[PDB]
Amino acid sequence: MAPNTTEVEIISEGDGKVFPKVGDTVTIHYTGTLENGKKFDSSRDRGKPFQCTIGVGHVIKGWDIGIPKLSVGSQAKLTIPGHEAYGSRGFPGLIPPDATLIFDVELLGVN
Amino acid sequence: MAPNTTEVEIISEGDGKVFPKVGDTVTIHYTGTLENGKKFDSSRDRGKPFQCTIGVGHVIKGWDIGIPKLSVGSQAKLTIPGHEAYGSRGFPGLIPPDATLIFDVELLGVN
Repeated sequence: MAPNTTEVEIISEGDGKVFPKVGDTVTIHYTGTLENGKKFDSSRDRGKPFQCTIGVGHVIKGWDIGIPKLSVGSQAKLTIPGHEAYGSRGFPGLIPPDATLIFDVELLGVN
Repeated sequence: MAPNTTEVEIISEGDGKVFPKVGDTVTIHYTGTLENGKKFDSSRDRGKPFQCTIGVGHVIKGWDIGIPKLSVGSQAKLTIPGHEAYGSRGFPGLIPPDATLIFDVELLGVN
């Protein structure tokens, strides 16, 4: 029983003032795991926040949905169902078909 | 200058008799690299052929295009442009946006 759509749970509150909007560059730290807790990717392990354009389909749909809910400084958990992640394709070797993904994300900057 | 669409180059010929069709299960070995030769995934490293349904969007588009050209026993190189692979999303940590992917594939079985 995956979610119907991406769930956002803010763990630690950010500044409450600066939120991403469509087309912004976000600088974020993330760790992504499967429902069984197996990690498949983490910017924290690379020692370097990830940077991407939000809201324009340059990241998985669940990120486009959830990351704009965060203010800068927020830490949140995103629970993303398969159809807003990698779907039936998954990612061979790492992510099974139709996998719900769990992302622990920290928003460090908006441009 | 990526290809306009997926290129297939058969390196070693298969049996010339058994080809995948839409909806079949293919059992394949693959190694996938970026244009710079950096490997990002390989079933050969897992010691176990990959199995998937072909022609129904359960794998990247370039595989749906190219794998049905192979007969069982064939070894081929697929050169897949970004828009038939992971597109501008890529796969964070492994595959950059708009990346052309190179797959060395061996078709071991069709069901």
